[PDB]
Amino acid sequence: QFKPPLYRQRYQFVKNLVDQHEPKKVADLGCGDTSLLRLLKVNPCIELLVGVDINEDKLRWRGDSLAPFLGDFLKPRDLNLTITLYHGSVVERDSRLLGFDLITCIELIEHLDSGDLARFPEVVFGYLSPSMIVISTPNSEFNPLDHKFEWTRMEFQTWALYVANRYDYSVEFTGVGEPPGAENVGYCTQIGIFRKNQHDQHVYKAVFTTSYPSLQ
Ligand SMILES: Nc1ncnc2c1ncn2[C@@H]1O[C@H](CSCC[C@H](N)C(=O)O)[C@@H](O)[C@H]1O
Repeated sequence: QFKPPLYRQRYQFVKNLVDQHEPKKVADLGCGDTSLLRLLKVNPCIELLVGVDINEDKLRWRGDSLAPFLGDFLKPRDLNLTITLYHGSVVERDSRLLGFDLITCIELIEHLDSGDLARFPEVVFGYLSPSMIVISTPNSEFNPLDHKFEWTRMEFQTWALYVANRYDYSVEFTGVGEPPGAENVGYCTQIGIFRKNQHDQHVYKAVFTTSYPSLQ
């Protein structure tokens, strides 16, 4: 139904933001397969790539291939690249994720229960407070044409507009997935791109960390 798969369109949407803004530190919350990290590491602008996920099993053996290879030594990077996979939750605050340039929450909020969803903005926007946060979730108005909830365009936009004003951000709405008769349904995936206008807290469990060789 979608020429390139919808999950890949979501990944390419974030890659395009990365290409346009060149963030140095990037964290993907709910990274799952690590498929997004693998796409974003293509870009040489990133100096720190990070992944977080509650599911430790989903991260098993997926770190190994993110480490440098013999090619990366022979033809080296300009600056260091550190990659780190963490076993943790977005609801818990971890100081190693402060000062990031971009945080991505792709198809994650729908997996948060009411209680967890009430704490998510207090952490990602409130505590971490990166320069840019991207949250994507499905549009329930596309369904006629496990998730704890299925929000419409208004429901999401109203939650988003309250958060944007609370934690001092500006939110823009877009998406991926053409309808294509009946164009009024909107995109398949709703996207909100938020743009911003010292105790140690190590909660997460770093499952894998690697660093690349470099030379300027
Ligand atoms: N509280 C939480 N903290 C961190 N990760 C969470 C979480 N609740 C759910 N997740 C993770 O979020 C993911 C949802 S699906 C992963 C989506 C992925 N970015 C993609 O577009 O393919 C799962 O990997 C799940 O384990």
